[PDB]
Amino acid sequence: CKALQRDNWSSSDGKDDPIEVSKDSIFVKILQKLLKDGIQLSEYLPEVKDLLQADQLGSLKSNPYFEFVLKANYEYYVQGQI
Amino acid sequence: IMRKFLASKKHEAAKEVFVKIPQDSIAEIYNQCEEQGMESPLPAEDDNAIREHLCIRA
Amino acid sequence: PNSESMIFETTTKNETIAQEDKIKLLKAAFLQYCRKDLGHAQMVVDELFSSHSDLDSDSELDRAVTQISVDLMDDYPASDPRWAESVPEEAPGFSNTSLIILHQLEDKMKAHSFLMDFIHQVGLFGRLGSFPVRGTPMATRLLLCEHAEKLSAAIVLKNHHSRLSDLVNTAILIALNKREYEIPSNLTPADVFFREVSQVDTICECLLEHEEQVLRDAPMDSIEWAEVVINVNNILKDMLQAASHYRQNRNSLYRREESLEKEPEYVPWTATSGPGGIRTVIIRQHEIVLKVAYPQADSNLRNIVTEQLVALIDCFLDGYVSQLKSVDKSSNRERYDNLEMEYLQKRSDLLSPLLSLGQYLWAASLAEKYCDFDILVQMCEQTDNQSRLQRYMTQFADQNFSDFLFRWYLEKG
Amino acid sequence: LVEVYRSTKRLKDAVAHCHEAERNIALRSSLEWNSCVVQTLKEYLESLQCLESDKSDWRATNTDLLLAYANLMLLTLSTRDVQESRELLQSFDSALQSVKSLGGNDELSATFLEMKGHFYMHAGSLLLKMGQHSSNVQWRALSELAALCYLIAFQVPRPKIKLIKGEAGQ
Repeated sequence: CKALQRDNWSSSDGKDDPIEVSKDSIFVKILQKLLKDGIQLSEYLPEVKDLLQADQLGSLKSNPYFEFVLKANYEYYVQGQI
Repeated sequence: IMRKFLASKKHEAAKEVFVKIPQDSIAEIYNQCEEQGMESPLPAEDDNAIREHLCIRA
Repeated sequence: PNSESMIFETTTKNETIAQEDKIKLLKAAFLQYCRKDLGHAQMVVDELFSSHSDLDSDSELDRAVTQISVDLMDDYPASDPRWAESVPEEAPGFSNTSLIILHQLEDKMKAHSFLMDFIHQVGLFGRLGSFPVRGTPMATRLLLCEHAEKLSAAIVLKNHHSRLSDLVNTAILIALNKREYEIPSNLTPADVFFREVSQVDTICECLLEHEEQVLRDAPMDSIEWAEVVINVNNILKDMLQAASHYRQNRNSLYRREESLEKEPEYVPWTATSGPGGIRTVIIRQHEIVLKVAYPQADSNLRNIVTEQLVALIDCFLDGYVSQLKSVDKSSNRERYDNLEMEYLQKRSDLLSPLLSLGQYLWAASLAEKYCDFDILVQMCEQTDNQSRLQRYMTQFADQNFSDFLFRWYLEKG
Repeated sequence: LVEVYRSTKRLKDAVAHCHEAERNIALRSSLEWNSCVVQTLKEYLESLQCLESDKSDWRATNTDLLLAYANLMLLTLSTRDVQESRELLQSFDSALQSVKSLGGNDELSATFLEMKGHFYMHAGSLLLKMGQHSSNVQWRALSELAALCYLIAFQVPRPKIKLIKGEAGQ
C-alpha cells in the first residue's frame, strides 16, 4: 500500500498505455525484482480484492484509474508466470 | 613497471614511472574512443588499466 | 428439504423461453465459452435452438447472434466510473477493462474474434442465414464481418484522433448532433462516440460537412484549408483501407465453404449508396477536391491529394467489384447489366479527371486494376507511349483490348 | 582451376582462391572471370546449411556476390548486348531480394545499402543503353525511368566508415 502511495496513479494525456506507463512505478519495479529473484507472484502476493479493502490506500481507494491500472498490472505480471 | 617497483619497496622509482605518464593520458584514451577505430565504451584492457593507474596514484 | 429439492427456477425455466430469454441465455453460453467450459456452453445452445425445431428457429438465431455482436461493438467500459451515472441497471455488457479508448477498441476486437470462434466451435456458423441490414436482406456471416471492419476502422479513427484532435472532436459533435443525444458531462464527445462502433461510419458524412464549412468560412490565402483537406482525406483513406484490408485478410473466417442456395446482394457499409452513403461521401469529396483544392494547390500538394483521391476512388470501385460478385448474371441479369452500367459510368466519371489533369501514373494504376480501356488507350496516345500500349495489347488479351483499341483508332484517333 | 575445383566440389577452396585472385586487377577487368566468380559464389551458397559457422560464410559470400554482380554489370553494360544486360540485372535483382531480409548493422547490411545504389545506377544505365539501339522507342519514357534510377542512385547514403590507423588499404 505505501509503495502504491509513492507511485503517481493520476491519469495521463489520453494517448498512452497503462502497462507501458506503469513500468516506472516502484510497485511494478518490486514485482520485476521478485520475478528476477525467482519468487512465485501467484503465491507471494495478497489478493487484488483485499489489497483494495485495506484502508491505508486512503485517497487511492476512490480512484478508478488506480482500480484498473492495479488490476491490469496484477493480471499482466501474474498471468506472465503460468 | 610500477607493480614491480612498489613490490620491490622502490616507492620513489614507482613515482618516477608515474611522472613518465603524462597527466592528460586518462582523457586522451577517451578522445581516441569517440572518433571511432574503437567503440563508445573504452577497450576492456584499458578501462581496467586506467582503474589500476588510479589505484597506483592513490 | 432445501438443497437438491428446492425448485431452481427464479427467471422461469425451459418450457416457455421468450426472445429476451434467448439472448440473455446465449450471452450466458458465450460467457461460459469465455470460461472455456465448452461442455455447458454447448448444452445451453443445443437447448435454446434444439436441432428438431421449426424453420423460424433460425430467424431467432441470426437475430440473437447479430444482437450479441452489436452489444459487443457498442459495449460499455465498466472499469471507468465516468460511466457509473450512464449505464442501465440490467445491462448484460462485456466489461471492457482497459482505461483508454484505443485499448477498449482493441479489446472489443479481441472479444469479437472469440465470438467468431464460439460461432465456429459450437457449430453455429453452419446455420447462419440473412439478417435484414440497411432495408435489404444481407448474409449474416458478412454482417459479422462488417462489424469487425467497423472495429478495424474505429481503431484507425482513434489513432488519427490522437493526432488531429479538434478536427475529429468537431466531426464527432456533428455526428452526435445527428443522433440528437445529450452528452453526459462526466464524459467527452469522444467517449460517447467510441461507445457506438455500430455507427462509426456516420463521421464520414460530418467530416465533409466540416470540410465544406471551412471551404465556405476561411480565406484561400491560408494554409489551414490545405491541412484540413489533407487530414480529412487521410481519415477517410486509412479507415476505408482498414475496412477492405480486414475483409481481404479474414476472407476465410466469414465464408460458407459449401451452399445449395442463393445468398442476397451483399452491400457492405463501404459501398453504401444513399444521402450519407460512403459512395456519396467519396463523390462529394471528388467534387470538393477537383473544384476547390486542385485549382488552388501547388505542385507538391497536388501530388499528396492525388494519391489520397486514388485511395478513395479505389474503395468506391472495390465496392462495385464486390456487388457485381453477389448479383448473378444467370438469374438476376435485370439487376446485373444495370448495376454494371452504373459501375461503367462512374468508373469514367471518377477517373477522367486524373487523365485530364495529366496524372498519367495515377489514372493508369487505377485503370489497369479496373479494366478501363478508353482511359488506358487515351493515356497512351496523350504520352505517345506505344510500348506501354503494346504492353496492354499483351496484358489484357483474354479481355479483347486489341479489338477495342482498333475501334479507338478507326473512330476519332 | 575453378572448373577443376567445382567439378571436384571443392567449393570453399574455389571461393578462397577467388578471395586471393580478386586482388589481381588484371582478373577483375575480365567479364569471363567476373562471370566465373559470380557463378562460383552461388554454387558455394547452394552448399551452405543451418549451422553457426555458415551464418558467417554466407555473409562473406553474399557481400562478395553483390560486389561481383556490380562489377560484372559494369562490364556487361560496357561490352555486351541489351538482353545480355537484362538477364544479368534480373539475376542481381534476385540476389538482392534474399539479402533484403537482413535488416541490421553488419558490413553485409552496409554492402546491401550501397548495392541498392549500384543496382539503380545500372538499371538507369540499361534504360539509356536500350535507347542507344531501340530505333522505334520514345526517348522521354526511357530517360524519365533512367532519371528516377539516378535519383535513387544519388540519394542512397554514402557509407559512414570508421577510419582506423593500421589499415593502408583503400
